[PDB]
Amino acid sequence: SKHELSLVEVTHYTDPEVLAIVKDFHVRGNFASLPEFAERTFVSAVPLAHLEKFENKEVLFRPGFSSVINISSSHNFSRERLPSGINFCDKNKLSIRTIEKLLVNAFSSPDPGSVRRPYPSGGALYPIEVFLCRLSENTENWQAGTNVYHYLPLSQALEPVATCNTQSLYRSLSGGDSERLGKPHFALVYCIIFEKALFKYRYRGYRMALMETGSMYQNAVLVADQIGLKNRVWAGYTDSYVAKTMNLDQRTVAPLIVQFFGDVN
Amino acid sequence: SKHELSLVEVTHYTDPEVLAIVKDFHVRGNFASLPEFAERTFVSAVPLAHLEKFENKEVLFRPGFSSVINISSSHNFSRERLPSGINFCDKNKLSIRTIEKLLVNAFSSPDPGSVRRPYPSGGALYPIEVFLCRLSENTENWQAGTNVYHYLPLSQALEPVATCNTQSLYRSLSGGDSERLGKPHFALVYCIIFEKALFKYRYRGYRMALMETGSMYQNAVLVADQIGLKNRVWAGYTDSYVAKTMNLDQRTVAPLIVQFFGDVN
Amino acid sequence: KASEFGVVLSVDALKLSRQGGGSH
Amino acid sequence: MINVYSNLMSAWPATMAMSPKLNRNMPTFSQIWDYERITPASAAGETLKSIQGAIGEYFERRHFFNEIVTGGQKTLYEMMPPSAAKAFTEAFFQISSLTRDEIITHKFKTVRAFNLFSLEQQEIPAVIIALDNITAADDLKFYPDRDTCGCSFHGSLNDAIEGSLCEFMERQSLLLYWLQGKANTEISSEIVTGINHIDEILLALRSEGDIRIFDITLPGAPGHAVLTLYGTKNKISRIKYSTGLSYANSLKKALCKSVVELWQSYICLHNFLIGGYTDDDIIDSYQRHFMSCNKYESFTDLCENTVLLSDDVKLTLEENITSDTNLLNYLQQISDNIFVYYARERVSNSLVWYTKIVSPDFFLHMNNSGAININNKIYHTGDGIKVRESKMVPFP
Amino acid sequence: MINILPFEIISRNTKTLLITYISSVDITHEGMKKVLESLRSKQGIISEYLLDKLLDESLIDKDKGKEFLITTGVINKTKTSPLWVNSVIISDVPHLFSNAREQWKCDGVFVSHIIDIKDNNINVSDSTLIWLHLENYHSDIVKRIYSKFESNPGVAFIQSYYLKESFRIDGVYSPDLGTPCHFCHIERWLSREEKSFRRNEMSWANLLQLLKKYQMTLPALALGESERGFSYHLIKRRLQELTGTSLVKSHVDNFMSSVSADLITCILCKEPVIHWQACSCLER
Amino acid sequence: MINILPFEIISRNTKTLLITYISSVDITHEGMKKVLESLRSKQGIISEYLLDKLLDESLIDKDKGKEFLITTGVINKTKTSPLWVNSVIISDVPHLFSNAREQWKCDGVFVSHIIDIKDNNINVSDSTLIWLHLENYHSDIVKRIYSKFESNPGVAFIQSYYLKESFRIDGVYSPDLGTPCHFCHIERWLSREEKSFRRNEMSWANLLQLLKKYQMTLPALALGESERGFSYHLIKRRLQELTGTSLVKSHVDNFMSSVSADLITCILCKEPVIHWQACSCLE
Amino acid sequence: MINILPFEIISRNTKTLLITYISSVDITHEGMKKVLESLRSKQGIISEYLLDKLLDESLIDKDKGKEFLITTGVINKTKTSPLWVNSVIISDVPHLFSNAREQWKCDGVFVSHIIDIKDNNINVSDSTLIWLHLENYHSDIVKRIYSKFESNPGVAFIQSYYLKESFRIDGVYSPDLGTPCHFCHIERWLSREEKSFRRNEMSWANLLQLLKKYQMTLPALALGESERGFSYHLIKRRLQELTGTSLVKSHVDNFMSSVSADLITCILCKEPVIHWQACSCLER
Ligand SMILES: Cc1cc2nc3c(=O)[nH]c(=O)nc-3n(C[C@H](O)[C@H](O)[C@H](O)COP(=O)(O)O)c2cc1C
Ligand SMILES: Cc1cc2nc3c(=O)[nH]c(=O)nc-3n(C[C@H](O)[C@H](O)[C@H](O)COP(=O)(O)O)c2cc1C
Ligand SMILES: [Cl-]
Ligand SMILES: [Cl-]
Ligand SMILES: [Cl-]
Ligand SMILES: [Zn+2]
Ligand SMILES: [Zn+2]
Ligand SMILES: [Zn+2]
Repeated sequence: SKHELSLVEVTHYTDPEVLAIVKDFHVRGNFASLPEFAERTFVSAVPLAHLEKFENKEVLFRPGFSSVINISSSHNFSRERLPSGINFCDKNKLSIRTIEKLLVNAFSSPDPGSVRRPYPSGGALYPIEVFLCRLSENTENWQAGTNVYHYLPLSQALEPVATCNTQSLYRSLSGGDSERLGKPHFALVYCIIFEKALFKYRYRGYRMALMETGSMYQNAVLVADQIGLKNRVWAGYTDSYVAKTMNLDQRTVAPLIVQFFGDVN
Repeated sequence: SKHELSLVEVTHYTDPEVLAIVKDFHVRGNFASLPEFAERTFVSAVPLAHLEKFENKEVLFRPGFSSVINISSSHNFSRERLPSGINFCDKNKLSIRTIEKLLVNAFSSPDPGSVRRPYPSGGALYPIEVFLCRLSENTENWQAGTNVYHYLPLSQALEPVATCNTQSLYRSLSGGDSERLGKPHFALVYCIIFEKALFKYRYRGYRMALMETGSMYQNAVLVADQIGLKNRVWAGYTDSYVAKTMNLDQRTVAPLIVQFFGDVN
Repeated sequence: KASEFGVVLSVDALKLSRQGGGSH
Repeated sequence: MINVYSNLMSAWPATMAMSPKLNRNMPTFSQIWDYERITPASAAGETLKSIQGAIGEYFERRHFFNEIVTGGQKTLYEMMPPSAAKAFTEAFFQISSLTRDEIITHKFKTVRAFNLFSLEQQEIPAVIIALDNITAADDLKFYPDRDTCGCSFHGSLNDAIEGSLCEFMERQSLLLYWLQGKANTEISSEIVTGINHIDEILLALRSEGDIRIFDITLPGAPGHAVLTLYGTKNKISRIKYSTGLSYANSLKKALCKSVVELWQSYICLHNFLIGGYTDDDIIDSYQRHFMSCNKYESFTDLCENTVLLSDDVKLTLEENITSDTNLLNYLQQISDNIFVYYARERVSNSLVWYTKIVSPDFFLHMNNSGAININNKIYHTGDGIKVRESKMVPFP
Repeated sequence: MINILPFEIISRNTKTLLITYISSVDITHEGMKKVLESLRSKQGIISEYLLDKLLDESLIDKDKGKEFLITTGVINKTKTSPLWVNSVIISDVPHLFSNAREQWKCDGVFVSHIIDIKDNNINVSDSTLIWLHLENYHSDIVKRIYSKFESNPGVAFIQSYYLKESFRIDGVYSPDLGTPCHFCHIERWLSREEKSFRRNEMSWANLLQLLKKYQMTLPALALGESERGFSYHLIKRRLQELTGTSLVKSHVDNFMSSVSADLITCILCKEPVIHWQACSCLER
Repeated sequence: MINILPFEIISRNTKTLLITYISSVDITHEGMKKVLESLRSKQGIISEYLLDKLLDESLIDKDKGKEFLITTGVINKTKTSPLWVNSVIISDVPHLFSNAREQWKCDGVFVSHIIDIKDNNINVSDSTLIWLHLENYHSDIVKRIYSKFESNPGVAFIQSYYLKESFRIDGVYSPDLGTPCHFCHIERWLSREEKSFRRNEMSWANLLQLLKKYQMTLPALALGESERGFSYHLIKRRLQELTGTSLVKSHVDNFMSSVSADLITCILCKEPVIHWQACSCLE
Repeated sequence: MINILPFEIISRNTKTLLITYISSVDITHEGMKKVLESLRSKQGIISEYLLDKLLDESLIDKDKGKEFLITTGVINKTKTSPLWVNSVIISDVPHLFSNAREQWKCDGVFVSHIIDIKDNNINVSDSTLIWLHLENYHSDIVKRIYSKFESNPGVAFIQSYYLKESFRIDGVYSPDLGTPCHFCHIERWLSREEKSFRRNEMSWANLLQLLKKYQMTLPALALGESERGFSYHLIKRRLQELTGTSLVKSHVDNFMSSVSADLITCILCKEPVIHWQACSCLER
């Protein structure tokens, strides 16, 4: 708000060829992931029986060869990342305080006068926007009836986005695999504003924006672990349906990734 | 090595249409960034005089409007991320111990028997590879004459990659802006293996891989700050020249982003 | 395969496996 | 890469792929999988050669294993000139327990051939050429052990014959070396080639274990058959032993191809072993035997029983006065009875060619643990190391 | 729900063979032969009560009989409630579909009505997929259909039409799901057809044209019976993918996307289209 | 003009062996050695005038020389103008094509007759492409048609039939041009199943061989009107591609390609067809 | 280094006007008029010593004179040591370039030699950009040039040739920089030209063709003088971008990329090509 930028200024520099070619590509990775499409679609091009041989492996620069410089584990001073949560359970109330703790620590400076964030960004352009989705009636709320907000990392404030009900957001965000997912308290949705990602650096800016998205959810992972939340980054959703449910304009902004948060019991 | 996966297994599931379309797109974001091209090329589509209005801002869901739910800074328990380093100075010796501390903490479990990493990954496929580039003769070394290694996050070991000299890597990685960069001790180079990113999830896997790259450099940022290193994520490099210098095969693997590390004095 | 109703002559194994949303 | 998939009812095989690799200086590996119609066909080297080699390896193996139809049925003396028929009779008399009378009155299934030197048209026994058990089912009592020695595939007859000649030389050289332990020379194990992908392999092998490079070319023969051997004691290494072999006119060329052959065998077995694949996935008894030879004692046994004709280890790869001589003249002086089986098929406005060079005056196949013509124009029982005579060479 | 898959059951002398997409079986049981013949004459879906009765009549254990029929590829059992409860085909050539409602039941496709575009008072139920197929394209026809039915709860549309030498099937337009409409598609194709080597369709020449009332027809080749028959099969199969008996699963990244067919080469191209910048379908 | 076919000559001392796609011939005339040597390096095309010059120079009677070259498969004499005047469709479902001859005029496709495979006494004119379309496949039906018409001047064949979920269109088989036949594909495919290093006990070859033993056809699986309309159009467009074609204006890969269509996905797969050395079409 | 930019300096009666790409000036100083006329007759680069002398002769302060000449767009001062110290053009039509070495100096382009492809013992220096332009394409010609010069320290290549109705300029092939070669380009275009609606070029039809010796010519339209003149300008401008007086800067993401021109419409398409999977340029 004190830090507001109008997208009218950004579009002044947009190359329309770049923008079209990037969107055309991006949409290739969108999913139609719905419970009703379960038996007539698939996700994995690898059969489930052969997946295990591909998971948690190392590809080598010199395959067949074992000559390596071993490094000691004694230099590791970190805690082990918690396993990603699955069949979340919302039996407990979750306070807005807990959700506020996540947001400010993941995405904002402790100094509210500062404009520097805990993740870097190409050109300091910060093209990725964070939306909060309230998914359980056992999740405490700020504004009654409002279940989508937009987190303003510099102002350190939530902007009201949508008054869609809790079951519609959950259905859109959880795609076809909602029974395995269970019932999370809330989600973060990380969204690219195409023209903000493209205006300065052109195609390379898209790459920078997607990478930035990963820096952001990673901070959320680490913060989540320290405050007692389980989480799971999640790609099993219908992109356009999530967008529509959140009242996003798909010509300007698209959901790159969802991240679920809650308890596991 | 105990966790080795052959790319022959991966290619068994490759859709060649997907692979071609993804590469065709990816290359659109490659740069030709060299000191010798400085006066006949440009990077920023926005004039330097107008950049400041785009930097460190907030785009709003409801532009023109100020109705927000403010969150308190008192919930922030974090340290402020250090400004990204620039004109790095390599006057001091930097130990392999410091570099080992970075690697294991950023990318590996403290438990060397574990196959779980401190960042998540779609399908647990971990398609992004981390290469170490030694850039100063004041940086201590493991194997004399070897300046590119490949970090094996599960084995917790460095695999020798290239015996190119320190000035060739520096020139390739620093592009046209090397005088402003100064002299870092080392770099990490994060690299997508296309077929590993694509084989299971198709186009969406590329998106997942680029996001994963950001989760990884972010862990490196945070670890770097705690162990007294300055760093800067860096996109100003000639992709193909970096690849060639590191002896990477551009048909299989490409550098997504470089990250410089060192001191600032 | 083997049943009281007949003897299986042939199988399209790729299609049978499908009858080259995590992890496994 | 490539990744061409065919319907099971297609003429073409299930899959063709060029494997990705991180390292631009490692050879490219290409592979065709085709269920268990044949075992997977692969080639390694420069990219295009790897792709061409895999395609050709596939055509070759498919032809000899799955596709031969015999041309008729004749006794040996109807089938060819009398001194050729006599040489076959003496080969087959060692192979089975059957009598000379039984051998000469038996009507063998026939395939087309010509004499390597005179180009005279004839037929030879189909039972030596076809690797399935149906084509010459009734002849297998005479010749039960078959293999692909001397087989080749190419887009010209000349190239196919040359491919077959090279392999013939490789295999006849290997067996003679195997039986006697005699090599002509040893190439320095620290040899630098100047060729990026060759030196890359050599450097990785020398750091994982040790190598020995021997010129094992048939004595008096032109060209160079280079045998590369590898072994390690290193506990965590899956491959304890490997080998590669190649014959060319150029010594450098033979050495380079030999190195790449070793890498190809090394990696295929390595990948089988880290895949966790089972013994039931192995359908080829030469592959099964080679797999059981993956131990360090294969390496020491070869090296400690190798006798060099020259003690001076070669630091460089120049040819000599013998390299240059005529290979056909050299072979004809040993035997007139060298035949080229051939077949051909139109592909667009071209012909592709399948060939196998066969001689009953040389080893008819490479398994001396089986039923083999041990006494021939290059070897007789008792010349070599006795245990080797009944034991198959550790080579795939 | 039990779906009867494609198969034949043939006999000559004392020999009977079952052949499906999955397997072939030398059938040696008269009971199962009768059962298989009965399933062969039925169209698409069969009540499990009827299957059980058929099995009982031929004195065959129901679980063993069912297990056989499923594993061999004669039938399968689907559990999922689908998105559109029903399909309708609206067309300027309704005669072309005059046997489609009956025929396509064998492919598990439920089309309740073939509707002539000429009709006033065209009505459609909730959660219905509307397929609009036009030989004689006019954009006003599509606009009229959207105007009537966009607000129907759970509705979706597919549009099919001809452009140059191609048959075009748009991706699924679902307001609920936020997917691109017909106009988002036809603009993608009309710009790609301009011989100006640019993805970006926008110039002052295009801006001045957007001042006029948006309306248009499309150039295309004359259709013969073979082109129509080819089109008829593509429509059936596409509807089958979406709402009928699934024979081959589509990946989630292409399932709702457009399908274009060149009528000369018979080559298909499946492609997801973006929302056209100047379209307001996502504003509605 | 003259198409020069692929061949090889191998020479050793004064001995020369000629191998074509159908022959192996000892060449002991120096003249014919020089005729063959020259044609080898001529890249496929040669005019009547040049061949006659080459023959006259090598002291070889022009007629006996050309007859040898044609018979042994060194050359063929294909037309500049279209190879096939007209087409005929022979089918077990001729009623499917009851309007095809009229309809397809406007696509430039000329089909003179639709013929029931059940007819006794099928005649076909010279220089006519024979399209054999079968809903119920048996290899003797192809065998019969081939035996009846192989010797018709200028004849060619193409076959279409159903293999499980696929509709397959074979390449064009032309005795005059020496292109592969139906069996070059299917018998070779069966051979590969029969002679598999490890036989798949559930091979589709078991079905096809058991249908032979039991004297049954392989039925197309549950074809409806839409599958037939789809097939009808593929047939129309393939015929269109084969109309107007010669070796002058067209290219041998137009004949030596098969088209397979998955009837579910509607996806076409165009694949090369090659000769099988073992096939009886080569005798 | 001082580069003289495009401008005119015109006079009639007592009026003199300077017109550049940047500005126009009513010139009221006889000294600067003379200076401007002198710069106008020179070709491309001028030694700062000569500029200073020219200014002194017309009694003009050197800093004020230089400041004027730079800000108005008459000259500029460049500081960068460029990548290729020199260019050569190798061609089957060397006559077409017979005045190019002299003319193109005014655009700041240094071409040391025009070389006929027919010549034996073609030699090239270190850090030289080799432009290979062929009207009569054969892949053996390109292979020969690579075989001779790939190992030259600091070398790079551009290839230009005709395909159908297009003039093609490959991206810059630089072994040092790891960029795609000619064969990576021509395979991209030959596959795009196949009317099989697929990006993926690979099928068994292509695999069997790769068994034969890689060699080929390309179909294209007959060239007239206008096509050649158009091609000549595109070559000049491309060389100018890379090694000459930069007038318009290229973005770093397209600078080394291919440029294709349709000779009918005169539309240009700049496109980065990937390494072709079956090419071994990056293995060398
Ligand atoms: C993907 C990415 C690429 C970047 N590339 C560059 C670069 O090429 N040059 C540079 O000076 N800084 C680069 N940065 C650093 C940003 O300019 C920096 O994060 C931003 O200006 C904010 O400053 P801070 O990191 O010091 O807070 C990059 C950051 C990211 C996330
Ligand atoms: C970009 C991204 C997308 C993901 N999408 C999903 C998903 O759709 N469903 C799911 O169950 N897990 C998803 N995951 C979680 C991974 O499956 C998980 O990180 C991996 O299996 C390792 O398990 P861990 O996180 O518990 O160590 C995703 C992770 C990432 C980084
Ligand atoms: Cl050689
Ligand atoms: Cl109405
Ligand atoms: Cl030369
Ligand atoms: Zn729209
Ligand atoms: Zn045949
Ligand atoms: Zn290349």
